[PDB]
Amino acid sequence: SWRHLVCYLCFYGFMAQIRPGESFITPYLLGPDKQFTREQVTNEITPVLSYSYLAVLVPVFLLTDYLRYTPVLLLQGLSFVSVWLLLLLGHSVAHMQLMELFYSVTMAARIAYSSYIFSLVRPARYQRVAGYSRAAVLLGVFTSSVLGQLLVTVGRVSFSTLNYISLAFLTFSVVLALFLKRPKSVLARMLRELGDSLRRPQLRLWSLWWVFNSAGYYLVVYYVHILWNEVRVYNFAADAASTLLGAITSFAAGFVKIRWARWSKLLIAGVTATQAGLVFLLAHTRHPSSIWLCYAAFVLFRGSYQFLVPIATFQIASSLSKELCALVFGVNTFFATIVKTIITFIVSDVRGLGLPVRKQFQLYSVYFLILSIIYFLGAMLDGLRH
Ligand SMILES: Cc1ncc(C[n+]2csc(CCOP(=O)(O)OP(=O)(O)O)c2C)c(N)n1
Repeated sequence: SWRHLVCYLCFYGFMAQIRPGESFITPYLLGPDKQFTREQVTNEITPVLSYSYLAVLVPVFLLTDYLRYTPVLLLQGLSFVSVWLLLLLGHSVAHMQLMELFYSVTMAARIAYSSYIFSLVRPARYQRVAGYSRAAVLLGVFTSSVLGQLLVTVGRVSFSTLNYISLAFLTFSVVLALFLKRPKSVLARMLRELGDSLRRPQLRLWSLWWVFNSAGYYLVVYYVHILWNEVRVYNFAADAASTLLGAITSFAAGFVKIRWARWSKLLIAGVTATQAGLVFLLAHTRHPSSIWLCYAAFVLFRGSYQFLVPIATFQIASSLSKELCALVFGVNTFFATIVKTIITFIVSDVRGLGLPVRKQFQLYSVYFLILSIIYFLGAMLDGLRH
């Protein structure tokens, strides 16, 4: 129980994120084995992920609290396995949409893991465990991407073989999830407790942070590969180093000692202001001998956000005097994606304000600046109301 509760939980998080084939799904689909064209992949596969993620996220946070966070973690493991089973056995676009549907389920089930670590350990160690699990999750993402590239670049093994390596690892993650300790109108009660909990000032500040800052962070991270492509060993190294830096900063967030009643709004504003300038750095820089600076801007931006996520998870869980840690996590992830979709519609899509990728980032930079000013203002009014 001593070693089991914390070390094994981080070990599961580290090994659940081991996916050599996750970053090479599209090239594997667009390959000699499966013989799929770009139009089928772009128009029939990727949109299914977007729609199914929203339709699966809504039930996932309602059920993970009641069914406890073990079956959903076990469901996440099984759902991931069926994704690669359909990848290695699929022949038509129908199989690919089903595996994209299963893939969307898996991304909806990561809120269960984040809340699971909070139900396992006493509230005293909420901050340290939050830093540990996020560090373990990001260390898994980093070592999955690096081992994924190494097997394909310095290694000569085919995509099908590389996907087999993921399948064996993913089965191991399923086995690991099978030994996780399960902690010991209904809809009206949880919604009523949702409103009562949101009345607290600490959770409300961080929940609003989750909705908006994560939407901006995901917008930057999602519209970053295209931005570099619009301008192949270097666009991964930034991704690999960004996840590594996020792991270190998330690990360091479980050891920071800050009085989370007076310097909470200021810390959010300081990080958001840093991200606002950093995103602007990624945008307004186009010199050929300046791409290294752009990657340097990206890694710290990823680290700055991933530094505050364990803090946000720790504060929300500590401010929730109920077993509703997952429901708030799901609601914030629900609204963050909705806000992310809304900004994409206005800033990127033609029916709204059509801009090229360069113009989008400066729009995202001012979006962060508005967010930073709001938190800076929010801290000042809280400060004058000492
Ligand atoms: C067809 C297809 N299915 C799945 C993927 C993988 N995928 C789609 S959305 C997504 C999440 C975006 O990752 P990111 O924002 O970098 O994650 P984080 O750093 O927050 O863990 C991933 C991994 C893909 N590229 N293509």
